[PDB]
Amino acid sequence: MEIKRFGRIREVIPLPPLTEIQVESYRRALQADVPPEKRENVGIQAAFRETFPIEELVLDFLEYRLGEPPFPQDECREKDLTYQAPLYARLQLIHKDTGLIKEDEVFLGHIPLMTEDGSFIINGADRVIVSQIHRSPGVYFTPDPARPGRYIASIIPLPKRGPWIDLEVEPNGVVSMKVNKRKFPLVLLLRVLGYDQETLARELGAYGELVQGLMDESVFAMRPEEALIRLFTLLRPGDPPKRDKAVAYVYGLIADPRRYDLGEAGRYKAEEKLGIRLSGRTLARFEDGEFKDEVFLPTLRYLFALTAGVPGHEVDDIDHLGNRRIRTVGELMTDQFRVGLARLARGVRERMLMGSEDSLTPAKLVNSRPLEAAIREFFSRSQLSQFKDETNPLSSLRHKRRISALGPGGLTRERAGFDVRDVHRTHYGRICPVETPEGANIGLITSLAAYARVDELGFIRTPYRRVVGGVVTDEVVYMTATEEDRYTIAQANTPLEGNRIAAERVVARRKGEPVIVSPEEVEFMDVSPKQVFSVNTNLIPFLEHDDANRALMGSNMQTQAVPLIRAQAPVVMTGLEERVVRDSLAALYAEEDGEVAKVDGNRIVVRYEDGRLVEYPLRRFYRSNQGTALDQRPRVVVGQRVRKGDLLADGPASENGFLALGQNVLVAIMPFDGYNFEDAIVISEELLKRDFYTSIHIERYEIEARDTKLGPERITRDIPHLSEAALRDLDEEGVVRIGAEVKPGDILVGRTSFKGESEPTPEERLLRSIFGEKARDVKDTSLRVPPGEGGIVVRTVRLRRGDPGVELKPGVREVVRVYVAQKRKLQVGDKLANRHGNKGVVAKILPVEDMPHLPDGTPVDVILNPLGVPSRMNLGQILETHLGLAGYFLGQRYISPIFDGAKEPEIKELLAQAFEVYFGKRKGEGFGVDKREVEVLRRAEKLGLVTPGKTPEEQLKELFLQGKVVLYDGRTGEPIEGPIVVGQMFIMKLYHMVEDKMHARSTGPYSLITQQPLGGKAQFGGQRFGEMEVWALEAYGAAHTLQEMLTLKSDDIEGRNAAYEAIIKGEDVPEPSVPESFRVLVKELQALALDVQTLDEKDNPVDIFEGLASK
Amino acid sequence: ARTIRIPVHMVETINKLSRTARQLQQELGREPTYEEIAEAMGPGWDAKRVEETLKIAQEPVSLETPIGDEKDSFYGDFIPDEHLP
DNA sequence: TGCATCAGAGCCCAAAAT
DNA sequence: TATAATGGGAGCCTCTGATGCA
Ligand SMILES: [Mg+2]
Repeated sequence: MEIKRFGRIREVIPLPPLTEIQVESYRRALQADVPPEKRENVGIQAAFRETFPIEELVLDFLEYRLGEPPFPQDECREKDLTYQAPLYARLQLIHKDTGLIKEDEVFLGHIPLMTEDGSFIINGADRVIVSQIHRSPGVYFTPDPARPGRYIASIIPLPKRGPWIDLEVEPNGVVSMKVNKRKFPLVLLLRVLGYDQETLARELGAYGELVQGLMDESVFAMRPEEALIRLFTLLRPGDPPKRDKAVAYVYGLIADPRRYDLGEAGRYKAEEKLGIRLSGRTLARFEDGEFKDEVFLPTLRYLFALTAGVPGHEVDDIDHLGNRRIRTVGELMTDQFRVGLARLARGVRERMLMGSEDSLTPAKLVNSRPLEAAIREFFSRSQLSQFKDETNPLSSLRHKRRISALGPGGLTRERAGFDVRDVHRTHYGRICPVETPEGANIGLITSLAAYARVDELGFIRTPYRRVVGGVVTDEVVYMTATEEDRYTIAQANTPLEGNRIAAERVVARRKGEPVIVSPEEVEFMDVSPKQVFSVNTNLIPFLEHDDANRALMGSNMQTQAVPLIRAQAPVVMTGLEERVVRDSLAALYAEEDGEVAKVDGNRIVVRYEDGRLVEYPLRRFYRSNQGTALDQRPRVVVGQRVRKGDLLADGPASENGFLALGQNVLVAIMPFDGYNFEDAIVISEELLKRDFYTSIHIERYEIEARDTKLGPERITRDIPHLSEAALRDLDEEGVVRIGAEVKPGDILVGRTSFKGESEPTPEERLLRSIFGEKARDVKDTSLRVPPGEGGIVVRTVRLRRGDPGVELKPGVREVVRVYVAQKRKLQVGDKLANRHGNKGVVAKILPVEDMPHLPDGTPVDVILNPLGVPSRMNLGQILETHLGLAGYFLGQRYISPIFDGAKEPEIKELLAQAFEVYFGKRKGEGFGVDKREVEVLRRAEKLGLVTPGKTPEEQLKELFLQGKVVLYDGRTGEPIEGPIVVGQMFIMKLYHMVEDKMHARSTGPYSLITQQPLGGKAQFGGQRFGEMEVWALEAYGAAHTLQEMLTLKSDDIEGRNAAYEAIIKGEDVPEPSVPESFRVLVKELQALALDVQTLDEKDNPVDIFEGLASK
Repeated sequence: ARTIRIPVHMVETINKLSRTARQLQQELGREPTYEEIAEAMGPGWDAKRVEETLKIAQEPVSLETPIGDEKDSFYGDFIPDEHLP
């Protein structure tokens, strides 16, 4: 079909690789493809160099290598394995006395490998490591909140790599240093570095009143040894001040690169702030037997200069993105790697004492368990390690680009106020101002902007075009926020003829402040409007017409869109939807130019230029983390000539290579009989008839058979007391057959368990005796379909013990997995949304004859209430509908870029050409204006919509240019009294579906200690009737309703039993008894040595334990 | 050290099995199977006994183990009570 | 007797937690 | 049951109330 694209802005560079923030970070961390001699000291390599040599015999690090993965990715997901590589290190043990050297390559366990798309496979499940924003290491000067004319100097290193130091000028006038919560006069620390009054007086004298607060006679009297011992006694009271002990502690606090690490970014920021050059990442050095200063004197000089008001000295904005940096996958993982390595080193030193001091190898010295555990802990249990969101391809791409201020080494949610959550001016071009969570995490979880990239230091940079004279170059410079602040940057839409700025006054930013400026003053210019927003936000057409609060929901909800069997790309696109599919890695493309040899549902064979025959297998109906079906479909035919980068297969949610999150439906904006009320949505049954909004879902079920002290669990078709009706669809072995339809209550995998030893009650003795049937030894433990679930069985995996290639966890004889698939039609309670933040649940499905319809007989698909628009201020959905109407009749789709889009005149032009197709056709077919069309026209000229005196055709065209048409009520045949807005809208079916959420319980499982119902649908849980619900019952004065909630419907054991028995017998429910959790409370207070006594009116004890707990 | 107390000699056997498995993983470049551990342990050891020994050596896990990234739920809250009718 | 400094006390609900 | 062995290690909010200093 035709695709007409609007907008004149030419973007000189394409979007960067969208997952590069993940992929490149990890590549740098492993340095796997670099030959060892060529490795830089970074990532894993830097961790080894930091941990070694291990001194005590001396064990030294030579080099590491990474092997190949024991199993490929597909296999790991199948077998619940982690995709990982064996890590080895060549280590040499040396005896410094003897000279003896034994060298060996020790196996350190495995390290997880990142897949092509930037994710991990950890125990079979796909995971994402979310980048973490935090304070850049460095030296900052912030204002002291208590004392206005004073400031605090904070020296910050990398996390866990050293203490923070705070410099303050106390009211008494002496300059104090705060380390690990202890304060002392800084003069003492200066003396340890070897500074003398002569050097300090001349250096800081320029600032009058402050230098005297630094002068302390007693400190200068003592030599560097006495000052160092004095400081150690101040910092570590009670620890004997052995001279070697003090040097060791202070060295570790200041000069040790192993215990103190400023960043590489920390070093640059300090050097840049204080105007010096650092020999390393430490605040000082240990050289020639003494300590030699690096940092302290320059920060002190700047600190005094700030207090005195010397020109050129500023306080630092700590939310500026120059002072805030990103810790990506490589850095986070390497940190945990460094931790595991330190633990392993502890074991080495401990092993270097015991055993024989003579015969020892590196293999005998190293226990790798601490390292394996540190890495295993990071990937499974870290907060930044998240279950991948792969609801649709855009979901995971977005997940990889998210930025969190939470996690280890970061903000808590209550401790995070407005400042961090704010959109800083420096977020421009770096962090999307739109895409952030609604609710408690707002401003804490953010998203990388589309053109943004994280530099080697960890700062987010954004591209700008150089502007020389009035000429805009094509050379793009990626800038940090700090460097961006130097220039005057014109907006990307400023008019150009050729490379020249064509306006007399241009719109630019200087340090974020908007200003009108001459082309002579323009140093750079934005690459595109796309650079201000995230990828999801960049997918919203007419975004300039939507209030940001709704665009937020629009961005976020594209993440929740379900892949549809009929999915289509929107008729109004933004031009990013092709790139998103390509970077997502869902779609399949041709490597080189070639011709297609074979095309199957399962595979595509391509013959390239090289002559080599390449076969691409297709992933068919695979279950994602969220259970949506990932399946690839061949888009080419046998004998087709393809070029390099031509589409071979569509992934999920893509149509011919374009991102397809939904369907294009015909919408009428109008109230409908209250089924539209308060965001509810009315849809036509035609949508189900033609399988729009239908999605495939797969659920995985699992069961283990294990050894017991009572005998084996067995997976079997022989299950006590079950009819052949019940076993019909089970195979010989007891597993449900592929292709069977399973419904709630149905057996998936049959299983028997040996009955726990019990004496049958005398009732069972008599019952067994009456019927003459031996009580079986085993019980029916079979796995069944839970309430509300079921579908068609598409797969079964069975793994026994003692069969080739498989070993289970101890005690487990066999494991069975049953994959059940369901084709889900859209239904009442399902949630729909568009890209502008319009969201609603389907409240009514009308038959086609009730649907409002056009004069030519076409019923609309969806009816959206206009009451949702004005308060929300998202008008983009309206413009999308208007342009969607033109495209419906012209048979075309559009690309309207964000902020450089189709404007109203152009949309009107298309609407005019469309009206010719919608109407001119009719006049030739021999039909004139309808009577009811005249009536609608009458009310319309009363509304000022049409010009009086024009022909009926002319007036209908005037309305059509306003995007309104005459609409017939399918119930009556009479028109809607006014012309109504109708058009094509792009609407998605979100992941929140009633089938998943509907739940009810009569009685069910109870908790161990409290005896209260369990929680959640998966546990067959009860609803929580919480503190606030109780208040409601209290305010109503419903005492008996409330008492039921508190006793018979919860933890009153005697009461709940009696209530059930009464209801099945038709009696009224009995009076409640004591709730079991009150008995727990009494006993818990007795465990605390408090005697809690229930008393009667005579103040005599009442026993709520009924004699059972008293001797 | 163990919530479920184990006889000192049995702890010795468990620890030997650990060292052995660690040797095998250090020479084999991957975790050993039950059978590989059984060879390394010598006569008297088959794969079944290695598994049974590992089963006996399993330590309990806390009922107060967190579920989720909020502090709001415990592992024990999801465990039904099979004792009371 | 009047005033800092610090220790300890709190910081929504339900759903879910793969 | 026996060479001698002799002092540890990690670390980063607001209001209210009691307590320890002018
Ligand atoms: Mg909660």
